[PDB]
Amino acid sequence: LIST
Amino acid sequence: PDVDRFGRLPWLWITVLVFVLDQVSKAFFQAELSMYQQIVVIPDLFSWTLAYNTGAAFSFLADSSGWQRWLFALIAIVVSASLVVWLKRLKKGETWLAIALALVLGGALGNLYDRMVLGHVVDFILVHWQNRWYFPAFNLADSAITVGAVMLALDMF
Ligand SMILES: CCCCCCCC/C=C\CCCCCCCC(=O)OC[C@H](O)CO
Ligand SMILES: CCCCCCCC/C=C\CCCCCCCC(=O)OC[C@H](O)CO
Ligand SMILES: CCCCCCCC/C=C\CCCCCCCC(=O)OC[C@H](O)CO
Ligand SMILES: CCCCCCCC/C=C\CCCCCCCC(=O)OC[C@H](O)CO
Ligand SMILES: CCCCCCCC/C=C\CCCCCCCC(=O)OC[C@H](O)CO
Ligand SMILES: CCCCCCCC/C=C\CCCCCCCC(=O)OC[C@H](O)CO
Repeated sequence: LIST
Repeated sequence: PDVDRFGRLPWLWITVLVFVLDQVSKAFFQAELSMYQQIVVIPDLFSWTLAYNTGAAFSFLADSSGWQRWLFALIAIVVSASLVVWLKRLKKGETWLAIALALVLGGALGNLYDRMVLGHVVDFILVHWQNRWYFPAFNLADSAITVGAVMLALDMF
């Protein structure tokens, strides 16, 4: 889910 | 009233609100900045920036690059679905969980849209301490996810  | 016919579904307006603010945010800094350019807000501590996250943090898992776009999109899609049903199964007066779920969903869809439409996720928030250490650039979607995730984590008391 997050950017990274 | 109408509040009773749609159940817990109208909490998704928080998800939409998160998604939109996330996309307006990114659009702005895509327009105002070039890659890795940074607008200083607090010289030692905080700056705006522009970075494209193709996910190099998980590059150690493969001799190929470019798969994060699809694998992470896939995970977003899967997690989003399960998150929606679990929002639906909630009761009124479980307001903490509804918000936390909606926040994570908004962030999930925000970055999902990026990985699908763009080849990457747009990052503009650069927090740091001088030149000693730099925190990985993030966005509002991440913030919604993180705040949402923490709200869930503090639910187990
Ligand atoms: C009722 C709903 C209320 C809405 C409440 C909104 C919460 C916003 C308040 C503080 C934001 C703090 C955000 C913390 C930022 C975390 C940084 C992060 O998650 O980084 C992601 C990752 O490292 C990058 O790839
Ligand atoms: C460029 C960004 C585009 C983002 C714009 C997306 C707009 C989608 C609006 C409606 C479709 C699905 C709505 C999903 C949430 C509906 C919540 C619900 O079911 O509530 C019904 C009732 O109105 C409760 O008051
Ligand atoms: C990226 C920053 C985004 C953070 C911005 C703040 C996020 C939401 C804050 C207030 C919610 C606004 C009200 C939205 C409607 C929720 C109430 C609702 O519809 O729930 C009733 C439901 O029928 C159950 O019984
Ligand atoms: C969390 C919900 C809060 C609201 C969600 C949307 C806000 C997004 C955050 C920052 C974008 C707008 C902040 C404006 C700061 C950038 C403007 C700027 O400094 O650029 C000027 C120009 O580049 C000359 O240098
Ligand atoms: C807790 C939830 C937070 C919600 C998030 C919304 C608040 C907006 C964030 C910072 C506002 C400060 C604005 C500073 C940005 C303008 C940069 C500036 O100072 O001007 C740039 C100039 O061109 C060269 O210095
Ligand atoms: C709150 C509003 C809800 C937000 C909903 C989340 C956004 C939906 C995710 C993708 C939509 C676009 C579908 C893209 C179809 C996949 C094929 C593709 O992207 O291919 C592009 C190109 O051909 C390869 O370089």
